[PDB]
Order: sequence, then structure tokens, then C-alpha cells
Amino acid sequence: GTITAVKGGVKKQLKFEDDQTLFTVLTEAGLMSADDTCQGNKACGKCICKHVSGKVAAAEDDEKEFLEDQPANARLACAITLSGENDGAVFEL
Ligand code: FES
Repeated sequence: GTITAVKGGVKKQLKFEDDQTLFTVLTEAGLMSADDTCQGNKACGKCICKHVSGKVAAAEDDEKEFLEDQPANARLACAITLSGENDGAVFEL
């Protein structure tokens, strides 16, 4: 499917393959850097993005630990495993 990434007011549609994480999709497109990050291991909390539209499974306890001091709609890109149900979801970087 595909999701919409929004960086600097500019919308960019990206295609994703089932079971790919938003982190993988985002970083492999140059929209998000994987430098100094745990490389999508949900341990550094640097892959922050904002879920603004679409269906995305609620965050688990471990991820929530990293979003306590973040905006209400913040999520860890690597904590989100993309599947058909996420087709059309929009995220703001
Ligand atoms: S890449 Fe480290 S928490 Fe997502």
C-alpha cells in the first residue's frame, strides 16, 4: 500500500510493502535519518513522527514509554509495522 509523509509542509506519497516498518520506509526514502538511532529497535526513541490520519494500531507499553514527553500524536516510526490496514495513513515529520 502507500502512506503520506509530510515534511516541511510538503506532502510526499510513499509506497510500502507488507510488514515493513514506517522507519524503514521513511529512512530508506531520505525523509528520516537512521544515524545515531538504534536502527528501528525501539530503544533509542529518535524515530519520532506524528500520526495525523488513517488507521494505525495503538502504541504498546514499551513505545508509550518514549512518548510520555512527546506530543499527543507522537509515535515511534519503527514501532509501526505497515500492512494493508495502514494504506492511506498520513504521518508528519
Ligand atoms: S530507531 Fe530507535 S526507537 Fe526507533
